[PDB]
Amino acid sequence: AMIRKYRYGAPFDTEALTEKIETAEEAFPYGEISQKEGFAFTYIMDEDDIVYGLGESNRGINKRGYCYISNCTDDPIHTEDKRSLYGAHNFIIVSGKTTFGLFFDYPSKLTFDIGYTRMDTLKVSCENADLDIYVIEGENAYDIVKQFRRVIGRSYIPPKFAFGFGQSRWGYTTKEDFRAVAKGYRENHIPIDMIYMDIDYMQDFKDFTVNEKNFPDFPEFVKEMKDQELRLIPIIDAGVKVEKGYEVYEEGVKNNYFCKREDGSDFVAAVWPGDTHFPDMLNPEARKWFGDKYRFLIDQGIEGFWNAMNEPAIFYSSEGLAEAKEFAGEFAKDTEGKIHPWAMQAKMKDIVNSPEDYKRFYHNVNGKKIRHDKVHNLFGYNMTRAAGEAFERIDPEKRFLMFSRSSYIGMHRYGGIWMGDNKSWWSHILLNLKMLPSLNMCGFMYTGADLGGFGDDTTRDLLLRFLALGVFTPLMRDHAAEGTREQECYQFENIEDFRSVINARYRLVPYLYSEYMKAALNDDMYFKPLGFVYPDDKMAIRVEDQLMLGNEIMIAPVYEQNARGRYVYLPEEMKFIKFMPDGSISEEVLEKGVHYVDVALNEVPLFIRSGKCIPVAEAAECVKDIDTENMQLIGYEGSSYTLYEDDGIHKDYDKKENYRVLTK
Amino acid sequence: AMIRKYRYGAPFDTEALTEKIETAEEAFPYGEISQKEGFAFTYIMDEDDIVYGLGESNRGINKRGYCYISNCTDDPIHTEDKRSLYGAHNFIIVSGKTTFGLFFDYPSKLTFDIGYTRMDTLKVSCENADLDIYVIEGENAYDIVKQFRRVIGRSYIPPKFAFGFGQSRWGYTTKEDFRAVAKGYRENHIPIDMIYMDIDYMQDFKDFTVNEKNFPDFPEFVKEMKDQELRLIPIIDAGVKVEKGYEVYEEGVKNNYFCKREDGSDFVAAVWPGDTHFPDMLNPEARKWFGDKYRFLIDQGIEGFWNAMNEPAIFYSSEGLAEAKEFAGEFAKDTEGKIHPWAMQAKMKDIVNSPEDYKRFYHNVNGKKIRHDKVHNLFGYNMTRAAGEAFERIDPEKRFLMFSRSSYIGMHRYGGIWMGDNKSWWSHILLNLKMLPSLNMCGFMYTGADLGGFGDDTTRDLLLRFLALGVFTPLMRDHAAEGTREQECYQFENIEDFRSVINARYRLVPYLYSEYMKAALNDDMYFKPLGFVYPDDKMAIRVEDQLMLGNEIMIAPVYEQNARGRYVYLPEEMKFIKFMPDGSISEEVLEKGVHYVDVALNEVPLFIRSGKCIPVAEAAECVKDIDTENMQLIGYEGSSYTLYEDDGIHKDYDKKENYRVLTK
Ligand SMILES: OC[C@H]1O[C@H](OC[C@H]2O[C@@H](O)[C@H](O)[C@@H](O)[C@@H]2O)[C@H](O)[C@@H](O)[C@@H]1O
Ligand SMILES: OC[C@H]1O[C@@H](O)[C@H](O)[C@@H](O)[C@@H]1O
Repeated sequence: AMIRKYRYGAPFDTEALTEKIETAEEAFPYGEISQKEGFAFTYIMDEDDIVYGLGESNRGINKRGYCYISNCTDDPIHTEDKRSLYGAHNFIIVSGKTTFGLFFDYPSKLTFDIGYTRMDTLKVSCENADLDIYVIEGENAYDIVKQFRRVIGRSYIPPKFAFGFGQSRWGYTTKEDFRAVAKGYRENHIPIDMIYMDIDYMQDFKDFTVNEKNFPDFPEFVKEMKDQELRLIPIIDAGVKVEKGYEVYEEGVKNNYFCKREDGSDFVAAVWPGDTHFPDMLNPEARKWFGDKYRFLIDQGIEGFWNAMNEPAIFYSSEGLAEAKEFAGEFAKDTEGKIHPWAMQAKMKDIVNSPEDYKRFYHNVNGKKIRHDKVHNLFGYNMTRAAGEAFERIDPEKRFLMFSRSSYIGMHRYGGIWMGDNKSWWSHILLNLKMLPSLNMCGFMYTGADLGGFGDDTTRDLLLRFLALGVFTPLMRDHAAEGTREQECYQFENIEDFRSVINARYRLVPYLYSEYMKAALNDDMYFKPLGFVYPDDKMAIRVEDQLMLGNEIMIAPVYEQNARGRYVYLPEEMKFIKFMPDGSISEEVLEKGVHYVDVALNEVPLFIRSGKCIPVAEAAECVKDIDTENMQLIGYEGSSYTLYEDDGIHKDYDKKENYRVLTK
Repeated sequence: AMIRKYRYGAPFDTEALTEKIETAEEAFPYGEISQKEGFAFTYIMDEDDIVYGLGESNRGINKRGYCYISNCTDDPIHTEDKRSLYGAHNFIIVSGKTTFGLFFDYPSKLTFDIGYTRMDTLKVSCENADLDIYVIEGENAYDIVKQFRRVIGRSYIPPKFAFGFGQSRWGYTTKEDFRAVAKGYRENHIPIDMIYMDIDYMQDFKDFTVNEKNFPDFPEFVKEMKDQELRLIPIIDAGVKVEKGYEVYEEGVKNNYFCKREDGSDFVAAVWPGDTHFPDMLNPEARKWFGDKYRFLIDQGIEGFWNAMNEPAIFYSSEGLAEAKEFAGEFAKDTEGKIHPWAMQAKMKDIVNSPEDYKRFYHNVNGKKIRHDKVHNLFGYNMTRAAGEAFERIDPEKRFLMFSRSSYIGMHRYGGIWMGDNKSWWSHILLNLKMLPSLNMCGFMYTGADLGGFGDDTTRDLLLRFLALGVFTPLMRDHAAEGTREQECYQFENIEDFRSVINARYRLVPYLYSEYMKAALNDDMYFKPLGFVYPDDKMAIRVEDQLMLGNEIMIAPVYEQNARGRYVYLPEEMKFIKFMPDGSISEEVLEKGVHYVDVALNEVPLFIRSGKCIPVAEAAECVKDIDTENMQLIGYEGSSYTLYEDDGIHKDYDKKENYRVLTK
């Protein structure tokens, strides 16, 4: 009654929903459907409508006034013009006088023209009319989001250590590199739980190998780190290296587990190893084979992983390379100025992540071949699903850390996502903030961005402000590209400021983890737009640089360089709280309305809502050492908080022993 | 006395200053000077210091927290990481407990590490200790800037028609193209005074020609437009096409007016026309010759010009093309994967605006040969100088519209600048805003940005917001790149809103013109940071998204997509004014403090200071038709305003009849 499914043509089964909804019979209940030019849904919005959703996509929380195309794309330059990033999250809510949610279950290129062409017109369109459209009804947008969260299945739940702080760099290669990271944090008493291992840890970029010269006793080294409460989190990519003798490659060939050209040859895509093949993520037996290979790492002590390049990213194909070389030969011989350097330049760019390559290979789904572009947005999803389903077979009682770059709705059951290759730009703090609630609407709660900025060179103050937002995001990882200025906390003067900010994270871990688990187990949102909590406050509904967290707090990060504070709007009385660098917590009651608040570079702010409180632990240097027996309670007198707490390792969620009421 | 000059080595004479300052012989008064590896000035800032200046450079009004390299560079992607744009404006003010200004008079690559390396450290460095450093003392930053304005000479002053609205696009080619722009504005009663003619109006991109097929009788087409109060503003580029029979080329070759390679041959750089030569802008005889060629256009009724590619931009040189072809040949025949596509791609990138090419040509300076890289930052400056000096020769009493892309301090006397190739990004509204006061500090008052965003695709709301900031910038011009979504005001629905917004411009022209003229004639600022007007207010000094204009008003544009208002800080009581879509003017007294103000898309807001007022004309569709006889005064009863007005055409600036005192 509250969700209806409208079927068009013969849709590929994405497995996004875990609940079966019957196909509806009536006319489509909103706007107009046309099949003249492929498929197009057209809706005239009211002037005051706000459009929420789209998970990981560009720009802001209110999606009105631009174009967004669902088409998982490896693009490391997240500027305002960009229409497609890594995630295809096809859920939107029109919120206004007439309110409703739509989920377009369609696995290929889907274009949301949300007031781009004409301010009052929403147009969603695709090439083929083979899809299911879920219409979700409800009193308000938050109600609709919650009904959607129910039908898509419970969100991935990480192990508790994954609520600590993590440090990654594309470049850590040797034991010395990793030991220097360990020392730089530990000797400076800066809290940390995780060090990420990027591609250089493998033998020549081969999946499910480790470099034999650098790590001849990898299990010893994993334990060396683990004994210090540092969990190594290695990367796995989609491309399996073409190499004679390499068992992952031999088996994929012999057993037909790779994506193939139409003629049945194994399709070649160059990535880090050079020539690779792509496991056929849409073939259940190839999925199981690939997933089971994680055993190689789990058996050495590894308790978490991350996946990149799973769009799948393609540096070039063999076809593209040959074309590019042919064109280069012509340009080289050109003595008549007919081939301009810009055309040579365009061809070199065109061979990367080419739409032509995405039509050159196929998925074998139970004997039936489907051209990749027709199901492009399912690849990363199904790669992460291969890993999650494997973890269940390998150790069903245990939570593993898992997150991915590319994703589609349904993947949120098996892994988190990080926001991909961002930049050391102040505008990317705000971008990180704004994606959060949208990711929550689509079931992806375990999420975060590369703190300090992945690409380009950070500054001390930019990294501090990034970190102060990261305090609140379930994934809190400082990560960086090769060639960039080093951005570990210990690379800067006055390291005490970094200690202070990260201490605030650890002091809030019990609260944050508790809210995560409550949200996940109840199909609810960890971050929410203000309008979800204050539906009747016309000013609240349009705030976009603050977020509600749980039912107790609101966050409002500073994202302007040189700012000593920022403006906020409080839709009710709250206590303005800051974690101070001397270890103390300042508190000030602020009334409903507009305020300017002072927030220094080494201070972490939040607001506790009227009639609420939160527990705050003493600072500890790893998750395991956090003392949750004797936590102080901050907020309003006479209020109470329900703390969710478990062993953070296993899957025993239902128990009454997991909850205790704390009373201020 | 409050300015001293410190000379190192044998500086090249840039002519930035018009006032002579004696060489100081005492100790350098601030920080430390090193000559150990080229030149470095190093200063330890107090934690509260603000650093102003740097004219057109990246990021914010307070320059602390990043690295700025003065190195005029053709880069059309103005993202936060960029260290060099088009402008080389070597003037900064340290403002705090200790306050002083520095102008670094040096014509080559100059690095300002302003808290990038260490937050507390300002370091300014260059490869050769051959420069003058001017140290300016004063009570505060505003006083230091006025002293600098005096010594660099009076800023360029435009004709009054240049305070209308202007429209341009890379693509307008034929007479019908221009007629349709004219028709699109005039038939919808949208005020306009100027249409810009980009490179397609030339015959095959040849400077100082006109496409004689499309314009058989150009003077009559100029008149056709002028009778409608529409003045065509044609572009001229740095590169003169290599073509036998083309007079400009033949004259430059014959008389050795082009920049030469080391062997004496005329240096070849490819730009729009394919092969070109650059006029030797540092050679006085070459400057006079090139500047004299503007006669070709003036004689046909043209009253204004713009200059681009004056860095000078180089798509490739003959040397660089040959290197890239040789590389391409190697790539093409590579079978063993030794030459990666990304290397090929990097070579093609490397040949554009190449540091190597800037070392391949020379200027003939009064007989002395100087390698171009040594004086790189003077080229665009001298090209605009050439136009300006020729105008004074052609008609000394007439003001011409003139602005350029690249510049160096000194150029501000001969023309304005526009802010180059920006983007249809919301963040570029704020970038347009922030650059303004900094440009004023450096003498560049006639400035503005491409309204709506030059590159990428705009949206209706973004254009309206850019325009509402355009209302206040001396250059108010909607301009777009080829291939972009069309962004003339008539391309959008509900064009009344576009009328309303531009109407506000024309209603304020008498005031804005008045303030520009008073400022220009007195070596003062048109736009000021709040800290210049309210130096004792610790809140005001840190505001960057509001500016003071003149002595009467404050501006505070909306720059967030979907926003229906914004936060503002008023350092004193002001009247919050809005030009309303129906032609009325709303008025609200707001006290000193933090406020949220509602500004709809089709409303243009401003604030009138306590005890001040401004004259407001009735709306008119061109500058010539504005009725200034009995303008309405808006603001505080009992205040007065001094109105400057002249004929707008000539240079009769020192008349007492020019000033009229208006009392509310
Ligand atoms: O494993 C290294 C790196 O991979 C991913 O980012 C890789 C990219 O590098 C670029 O320079 C390229 O321009 C992008 O298009 C790439 O995908 C991953 O996102 C990152 O976290 C890893 O460190
Ligand atoms: O203004 C012309 C501009 O066009 C853009 O397409 C180029 O990439 C810039 O480098 C160039 O100067």
